[PDB]
Amino acid sequence: PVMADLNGGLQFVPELKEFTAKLRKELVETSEVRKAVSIETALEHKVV
Amino acid sequence: GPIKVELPTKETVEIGIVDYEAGASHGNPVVDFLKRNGSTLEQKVNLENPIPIAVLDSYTPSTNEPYARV
Repeated sequence: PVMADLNGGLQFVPELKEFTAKLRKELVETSEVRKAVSIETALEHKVV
Repeated sequence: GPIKVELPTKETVEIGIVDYEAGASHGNPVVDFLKRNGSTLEQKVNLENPIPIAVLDSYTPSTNEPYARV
């Protein structure tokens, strides 16, 4: 039997799940903050 | 005006200020923001139903000179 590792070194990233959940939050948080801050800056400009 | 945080005892203490200053404008963006995002604290609280107290007759005087004088 042949065992081929086609895993791109992924196994050497410790605590992978937490690492992927952190990258996801850092991205979703940045998305949702930018959405909210841009919507409020538009509404402020609209009012003034 | 002051920005206040609610403490665990429900006392409020000052942690900063609102400080907005604009020239020519069509509106106050501070209050527009706080209306949309915050809730209004109303000191007045309506009863379930108004309680009639009285329907009272009174008269205005024949002359306004006494009130004018005092």
